[PDB]
Amino acid sequence: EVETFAFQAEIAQLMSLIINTFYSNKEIFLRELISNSSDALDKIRYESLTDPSKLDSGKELHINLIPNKQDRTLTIVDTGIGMTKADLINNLGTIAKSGTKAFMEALQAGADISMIGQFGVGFYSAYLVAEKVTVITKHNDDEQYAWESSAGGSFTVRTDTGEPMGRGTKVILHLKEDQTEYLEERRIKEIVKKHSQFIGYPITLFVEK
Ligand SMILES: Fc1ccc(-c2cn[nH]c2)cc1
Repeated sequence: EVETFAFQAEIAQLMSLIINTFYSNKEIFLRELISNSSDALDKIRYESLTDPSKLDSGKELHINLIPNKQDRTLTIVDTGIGMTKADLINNLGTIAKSGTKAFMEALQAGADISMIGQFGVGFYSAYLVAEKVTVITKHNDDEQYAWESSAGGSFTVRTDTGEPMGRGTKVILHLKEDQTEYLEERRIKEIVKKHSQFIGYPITLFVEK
């Protein structure tokens, strides 16, 4: 049972700016998604400081990068706090309407797309490299859901019947055909060392074959 939703106008315009602008420094998407994961991991560690049973759904706090060349996908898994259904619908837990207002003022006043993370909407930089993004998520207080969008002004949300997650968020990037470099081992390593050396959680890059 799939529900289809319209993006708010300001979000749809942010995603088409990201899809259509000529901007070569596309590798920042990964920095942005890892930093979102690290923020959700901070949130569940804070909650467990007073209630330890909030880690009954998994005590390990980590980030995994899983390239898959046959599927042409890059997946970013974290065991962070996760999103409820209401977070998913509400622009994936962000204040995206006002953050796009600020961001897209800054672009006309000096800034460039690489500062998108300073406005709370870094998730959407995923569309620099992906034609389609799927977010599987499980929050302790809700069921597991799948959010899905190929841009074009709409997204879908459904109950995910697949592999139980325990707790966390899985961002699946279905990459554009000319962005396959972000599936190679040495290119991902180079981006993680460049932009994410101080993330306070173990980032494991899986290998293939
Ligand atoms: F409210 C939220 C909770 C978790 C996340 C997230 C983003 N990447 N991984 C997890 C985003 C919003």
